[PDB]
Amino acid sequence: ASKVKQDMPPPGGYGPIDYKRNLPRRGLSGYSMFAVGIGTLLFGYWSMMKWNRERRRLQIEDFEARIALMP
Amino acid sequence: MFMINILSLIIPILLAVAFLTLVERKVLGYMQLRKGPNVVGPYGLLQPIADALKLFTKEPLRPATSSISMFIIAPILALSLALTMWVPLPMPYPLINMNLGVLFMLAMSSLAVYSILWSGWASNSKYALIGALRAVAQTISYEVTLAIILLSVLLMNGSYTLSTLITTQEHIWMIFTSWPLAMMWFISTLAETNRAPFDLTEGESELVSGFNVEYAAGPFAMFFMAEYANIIMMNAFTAILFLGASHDPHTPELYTINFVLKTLALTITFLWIRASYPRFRYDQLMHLLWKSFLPLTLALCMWHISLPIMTASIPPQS
Ligand SMILES: CCCCCCCC/C=C\CCCCCCCC(=O)O[C@H](COC(=O)CCCCCCC/C=C/CCCCCCCC)COP(=O)(O)OCCN
Repeated sequence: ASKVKQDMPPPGGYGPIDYKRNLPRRGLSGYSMFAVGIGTLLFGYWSMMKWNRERRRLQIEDFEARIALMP
Repeated sequence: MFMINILSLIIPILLAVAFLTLVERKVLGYMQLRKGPNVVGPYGLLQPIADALKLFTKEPLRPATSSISMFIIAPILALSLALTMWVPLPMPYPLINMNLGVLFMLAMSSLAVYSILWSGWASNSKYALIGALRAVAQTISYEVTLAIILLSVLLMNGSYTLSTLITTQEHIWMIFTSWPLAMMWFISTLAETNRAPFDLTEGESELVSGFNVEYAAGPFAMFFMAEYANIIMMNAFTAILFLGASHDPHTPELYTINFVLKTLALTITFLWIRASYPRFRYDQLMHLLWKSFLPLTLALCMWHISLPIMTASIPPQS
């Protein structure tokens, strides 16, 4: 005496189902990354130049200590 | 008292290696939306012990067609070299202080390939022979570029002594001066340790098991131990070479903690790379190393020779 009951889609329909590709760009420009790399290299070069000059001075100092002790 | 130091070096490395396998299984699992070993002990902490005990209580077999002497010799050479290559590493002090530690490490690396070669040849199987020939091709691919990268980087250090690398990077990491070479160096390490995407000597999906297809139980476990030890060792060498920890002569444990953390980060990066990429074809690896890595490496070697003279920044200790 009841209505016919069956597995049916809801009245109206279903919400949209996405199927198309989604691969967003999400990236910097090439110039930006190249510039960051070059700037990092230059900063490292300057730091290493200072440190190596100081190291050469220290080496000279301890070499002179050896020279003083040699006789 | 020196033997105590040798043991305190080698035993923790093996323990570390055993646990490394557990970490990789878990890291790979969580990157693959699963868990990895979490049943054998709390969080799978007993899994490496169970694996070792299973492997060393299983029957080893000698193939009927195999050459017994070389078959037995190869895993011993592999594991002994993997243990030996840790002795010059400054952490911050080395067990063996060498004037030329980098060259010693290069020579021992070159000798390590013969374990793979002789195991593949003495197995007297076709897949093992294919794996051994792939190892030959891999060495031919990476060796020269790796050596020239090392030379170019060490031009800023002033010598081949590993401990001097601590003094060179006192204020800044060497990567900030040589980040291009570093990338190439990283790739070379991936090719040096036969790790994905350059896991060609084994090549499970192509050669079943490659050079070690005929090995079972303890010798196979020794090959595995040697390979993972080499992975950890090369990542430690990279951390010392490019990410210089500050060293306090009165508090060396600070350097030890910094160095260990950097090494663990690099090893986890290796596991991540294995989880992320497909496998190269072993001719494409040679083409990559000889047509892309070698020209840039030669140009950068030229530049790094010219740079200290240009800027008057030549390091001491001729
Ligand atoms: C003012 C003067 C300054 C001096 C100049 C400085 C500027 C330098 C500019 C160039 C720098 C480039 C450095 C990179 C060197 C190699 C790059 C390269 O081009 O290689 C690729 C390939 O390189 C790769 O793809 C590598 C494959 C292996 C991947 C394994 C994992 C990737 C690693 C991920 C993280 C990397 C982290 C490295 C550093 C870690 C810290 C040590 C070429 O291959 P193909 O694209 O197939 O083309 C060939 C035919 N034309």
